[PDB]
Amino acid sequence: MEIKRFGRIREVIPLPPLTEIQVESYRRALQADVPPEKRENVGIQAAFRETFPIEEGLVLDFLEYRLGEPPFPQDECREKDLTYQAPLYARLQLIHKDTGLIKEDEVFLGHIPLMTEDGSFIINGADRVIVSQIHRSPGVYFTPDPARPGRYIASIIPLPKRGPWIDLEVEPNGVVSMKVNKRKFPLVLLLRVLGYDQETLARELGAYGELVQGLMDESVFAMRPEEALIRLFTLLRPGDPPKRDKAVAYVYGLIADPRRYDLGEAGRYKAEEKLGIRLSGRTLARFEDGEFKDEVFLPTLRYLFALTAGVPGHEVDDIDHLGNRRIRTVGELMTDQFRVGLARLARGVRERMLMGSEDSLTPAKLVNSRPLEAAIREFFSRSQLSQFKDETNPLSSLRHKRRISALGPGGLTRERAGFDVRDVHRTHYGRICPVETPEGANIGLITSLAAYARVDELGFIRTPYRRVVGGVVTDEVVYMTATEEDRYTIAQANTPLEGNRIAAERVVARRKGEPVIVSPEEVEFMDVSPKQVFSVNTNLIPFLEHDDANRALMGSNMQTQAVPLIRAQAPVVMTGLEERVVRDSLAALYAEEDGEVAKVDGNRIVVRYEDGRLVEYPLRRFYRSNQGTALDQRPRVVVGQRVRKGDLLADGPASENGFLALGQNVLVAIMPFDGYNFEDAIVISEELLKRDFYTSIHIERYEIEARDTKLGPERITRDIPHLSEAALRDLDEEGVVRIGAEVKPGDILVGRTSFKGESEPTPEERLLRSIFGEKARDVKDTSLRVPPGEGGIVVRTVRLRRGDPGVELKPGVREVVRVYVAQKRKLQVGDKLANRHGNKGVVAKILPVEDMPHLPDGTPVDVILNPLGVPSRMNLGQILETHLGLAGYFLGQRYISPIFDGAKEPEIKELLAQAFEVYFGKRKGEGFGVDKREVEVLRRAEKLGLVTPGKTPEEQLKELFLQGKVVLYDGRTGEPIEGPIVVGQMFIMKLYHMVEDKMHARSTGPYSLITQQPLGGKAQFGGQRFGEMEVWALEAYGAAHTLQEMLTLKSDDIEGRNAAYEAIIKGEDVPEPSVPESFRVLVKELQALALDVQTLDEKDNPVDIFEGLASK
Amino acid sequence: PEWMILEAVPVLPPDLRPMVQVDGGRFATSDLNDLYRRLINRNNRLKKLLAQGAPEI
DNA sequence: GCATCCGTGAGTCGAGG
DNA sequence: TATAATGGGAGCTGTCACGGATGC
RNA sequence: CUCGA
Repeated sequence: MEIKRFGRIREVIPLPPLTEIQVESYRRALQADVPPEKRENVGIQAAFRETFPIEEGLVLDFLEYRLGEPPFPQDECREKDLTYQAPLYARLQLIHKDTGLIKEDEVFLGHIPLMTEDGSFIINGADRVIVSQIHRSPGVYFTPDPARPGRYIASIIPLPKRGPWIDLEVEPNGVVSMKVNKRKFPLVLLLRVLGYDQETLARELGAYGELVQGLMDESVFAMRPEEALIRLFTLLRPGDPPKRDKAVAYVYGLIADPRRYDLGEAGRYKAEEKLGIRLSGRTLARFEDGEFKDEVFLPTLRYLFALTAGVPGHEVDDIDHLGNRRIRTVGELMTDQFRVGLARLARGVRERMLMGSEDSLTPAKLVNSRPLEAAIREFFSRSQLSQFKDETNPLSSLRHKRRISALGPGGLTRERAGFDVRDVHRTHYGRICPVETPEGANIGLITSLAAYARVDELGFIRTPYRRVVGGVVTDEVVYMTATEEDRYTIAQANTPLEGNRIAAERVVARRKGEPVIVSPEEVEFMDVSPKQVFSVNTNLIPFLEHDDANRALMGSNMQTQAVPLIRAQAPVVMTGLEERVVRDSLAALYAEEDGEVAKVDGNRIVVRYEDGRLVEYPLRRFYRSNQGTALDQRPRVVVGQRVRKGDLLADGPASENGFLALGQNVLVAIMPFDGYNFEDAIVISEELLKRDFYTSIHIERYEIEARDTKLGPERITRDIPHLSEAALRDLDEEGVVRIGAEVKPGDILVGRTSFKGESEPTPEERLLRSIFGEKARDVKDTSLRVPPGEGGIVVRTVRLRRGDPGVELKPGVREVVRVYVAQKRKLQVGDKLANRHGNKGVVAKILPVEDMPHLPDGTPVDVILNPLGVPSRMNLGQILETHLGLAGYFLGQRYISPIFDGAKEPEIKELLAQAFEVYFGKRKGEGFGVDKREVEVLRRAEKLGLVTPGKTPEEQLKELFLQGKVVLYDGRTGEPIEGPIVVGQMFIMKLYHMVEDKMHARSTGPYSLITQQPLGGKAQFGGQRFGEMEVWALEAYGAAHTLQEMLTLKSDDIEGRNAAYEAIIKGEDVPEPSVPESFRVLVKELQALALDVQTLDEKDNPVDIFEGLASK
Repeated sequence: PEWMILEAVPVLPPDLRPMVQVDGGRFATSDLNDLYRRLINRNNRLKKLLAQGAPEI
C-alpha cells in the first residue's frame, strides 16, 4: 500500500552503523586482520607489551601473537553449548644473559571468544553481550572543598586499577598536603624527592599570595633527594625496613612505573589540556639517570594555587560533564581482564624460572596458560557487564548492544548513587538519550547511546553538527565532544532554510546548553536532526512531541519486550526508522549484489549474481532465541525475480517486507466498557484470535543426564517400571519422545531409570510384598516429564552418548538428551499489551464479535481502550496516531511521521476529509440515507458543541469525522453510544509478560536443606514468600491462627505439616502446631557462638524443645 | 567474666552445615566447614609444636 | 568541651539465568 | 635426607548518619 | 545482575 511521508527536514547524513560501538571496539582490541609487525601498541598487543619482558633462564621476551581460526562455527557452538572462540598463540623467546643462549618457540595460550557479525558473543552455547561502562575519565580535576569555601581540592585520577587516586589540598594550617592510599603527608617532601629546590619552587610559585609559604619547609630542603626519599618511604610504609632500593622501588612503582601507573591516553590528553603542559608518557613522573623527574605534580600545584588565588583562566571541573566521563567498551574491558590474567601468568613464569634445571628451559616449560584462560573465562561468564543477551526481538538485541552502565566492576556501587550521577546533564544532548532509562532503582544508572552518537578513540561520546558559515549551512559534518561543543552557538535542526541559507532573522540555538535567540550571523553550527537527541527505541515513537516523557520512557522500554508474531505488521504510522533497525540488527537477508533469484525455498534461497556465481543462502527456521521466542526467516522473493544490491531476500522475526514489525495494527475504540477496561485493563474481540492476530511461537528446551553412580548406572530407556502402554505411547525405542508428539503436563519426554538407594524395606513393605508376591525391582522411575502448565509439540531431539564420535561429556556422564517443545500461543486473558506511547494493560475480557461496538457499515472494532488512561498520563501521541490511523483505514495507506517533523493537525484533517468521502460517499452510492440513530447522536453532538447547528446530517457527520469521531452502535442493543466515539487504527504489541509463564500454585513440595522451609520459584515448584510485611498485615488484622499457621504448619514445622496433610486427606481438622524448625536452627547456631539460649516455663525451669534428642 | 574467653569451641551439628550431593552427583558444602577445618588444622599444629618444644616466635 | 575514624543500616515481592 | 640457598606483595574507591572511643 | 509490579 502507498506510504505518505511528512516533514521538511532533510537529513544530511544517515544513521551510522548502529552496533559499531561493539564491533569496532572489539576489532580494535584484537587487531586480527593486521599482520603482526604492523600492530599498534593497543589492546591485547598492549597487554603483552606491558607483561613482557619477564626477567630474573634469565629473560623471557615477547615477539608477537597470532589468532587462529575458530575450531567450531557459531551454530555448532550454540548446539554443543560451546564457546565461539579462536586459538591464541604467542611467539616467545628465552635468553640467558651470560650464556647468550636463545631459545624461541610459539606457545599455545588457550582460546579467546570471538565477536559475531552482529556484535555479540557465544559463551557456553548462550548469546551474551558485553555492556559498555561509563566512568569518570582519568585526568586532573579541581573541585570546591565542601567544608572550606574558598579552598579547592586537586585530584589526579588514573585508569581504574592502574594507580591510586592522589589528592592535593591546602590545609587550614597553610601546608599543602598530599593524600595517597589514605595517607596525608606534606607535598614538600615528594617535591624534594622529585629534585626541586627552594629556589625553583620560589620562582615558580611565588606569584600567588603567600600560598607558597605553606610549601616552604627548611627541614625538607636541608636534605638531599635520597634522605627525603627514605623519609617518605618511612612515612608511607611504617614497620618496613627503610632500605634505599626498596624506597626507590616502592616510589617508582607508585608514581613512575608505567606497568603499574597508567593515566589513559584520554587521561594524558585531559591533563595536558587542563594544565597546559605536555606529557612524555602516561605517568606522574619518570626515573631518568638514577633520579626521579617531575611531569605532572608541579603543574597541578601551580594550577591549584592559581585557582585558589583567583587568577583568571582557572575554573573547577563539572565531573558529570560528558567531557569528563568516558565509555569503556567491550574491547577495553576484555583487554583489562586479559592484562590481569597475563600478570598472573607472568608471576607463574618467574616462579618457574626460580625452580627447575637452569640450562634446559624452554618457553613452553615456563608458561602455564591456565590463569590467563581463567581470567578470560571469568570475564565472559561471571562479569557484571557480561549479560545474557536480550533477543526477544531484533530491536531487543540492538538496544542491548547500545546500553551504557554506570555500575559494574570499578563502577558506582548503588545507593551511593545520588541525584547527580542519575541526572540528565546538559551535555547528554545528542549523546545519551534523555528518555530511555529503567523505572526504579536503576534509573539514570543505565542509559542508551543516542542514535547519531559515536564513541571516539579516547572513549568520549561525540555527536554530529553541521557547519554554518555566514548564515549558510554546509553539508560538512563535524563530530564533537561536549568540551568542543561548549565553544559554539548551535542552531536547532528545525531552523527554516531556503536552499542552504537560514531564512529566519531570529533563530533558536544553544550556547553551553543554554537556549538563546540569535541572528544567523552568530550561528556557527546546526543540529543534524531531532533524531540525534534520542535513542533508537525512543526514535520509534511517532508523535513523540505530544507525549509526556514519563510515558515515552515506558513505550520506549516496552518496545524491547515485544513478541514476534506469526502475522506481524509494521505500524500504520511509522517514524521512518523501521527499515534501518531491521537492516542493522541483521534480522533480514539482503541481496549482496545485483542478480537473479535462481531458487526459492522455505529452507534456502539461491541467487545468481552478475559475476555468474551461485550463492546459496540457508534460511534459519524455527530456531529458539535466548528468551524462547521464534527465530525464523521467510523468503520474500520468487523464482526468476530480478534483484538489485541491498534488496530484501528474506524477512526475519518481527519484520514485514523489511520493516520492523513489533505487533499488530488494530481497529480501536476509545470508550469505557462495562468495567472491563477499568484501570488500564483492555477489552478485545475474539476476531483477533480467529485470524491469528497476536499469535506467537515459543520453544522450550528440556534436558536430562544419565550418569554413572556408585549403585549402578542411570540409563535412558523405554523399560520404565510400573507404567502402562498408555504412558509409554509416544516414547521411541530408546525411551525418547517422538518428533511431532503432543505433550501435556505429566507426560514423559525422556524415560530414565536409576538404581534405588540401598533399601531396607520397612516391615509393611515386606508384608505387602508377601501378599502380592512381587519382587521389588532394582531400578526406579526417574524420567524427565513435562512440568505443570507447560507442553506442546516436540520438534527436535538431541542425543549425546559417551563412546561415540565427536562426543565427550563431563566426567561420569554417560549421556545427555535434549528435547525441544514448541507451542503456538494465542492471545489470552491476562496477557500484556502495549502501544509505543506508554499505554499498557492486560487483556481482561475477550468478547464475541456480536458484543463489540461497531460502525454503521457493520464493522466491529478490535480493541476497546479506556479514555481515563489519557489525561493524567499526558500521552496524546496515541490519540493523534489513532486519528491518522482512521484516515489510513479508509484510504488504504500508511504514513511516515518523523519525530518533531511529523504530520500536523491540518494535514490529518485533510486526510480525514478524503477518508470521509470514501467512508460515506460509498454509503450514499449504495442507496442508503442517514440512519435514525445517527440523527439522535447528531442531536446529542449538537448539544455537545461538536457540530454546527443548521447543517445537513452529512456535513455534521463529516465534522465529527474530521474530529476523528464516528457514530458507534452497541453490539448488544443496536442502539448507538450517546456520543460520537474516537475510533481508529492503532499499533499495539504483545509483550513477553504472558500469564501462561506466570501462573503458579503449590500445595506441598520440596523444602530447603537447613531451614526446612519451602523452596522458592516456579521451577522448583516453590511456595510464595510470606514476608515481614505480610506478617504485619496479619498481625494488624489480629488473625493470630492464620499467622501461626503460616509460621508453622504451612512452613518449616515438620511434624506439623505432615500431620496437617494427613488430617486434611482424612477429612479431620488440622492439629495444633508445634515448634518451627528454623527456631531450633537459631538455637543451635547461637550455641555455636557459645551463647546459651534456654526456653523456660513460668517457673523458670528449662523446657527441652529438642525432646531429649540432643541431651546426653 | 572469664567465660568471654573460649577454651572449648562449640561445633554446629553437621546437618546445619551440610555436605550434600547435588543433581549431577557433585558436592556442595557450607563455608563453616572450611572455617572449622582452618581452626582444627591450626589447633592440632599448635599441639604438635608445643609437644616438640618449639621456640617462642 | 569539640572535630576525627569506625561500623552500620539504606522497600517488596516476583521473573530470568 | 647434605653445593648453597635466610624479611610478602597486594593496593580504582563518586553515600550517610550515628554511637564511640578519643584525642585533639 | 537484568526485568516486572
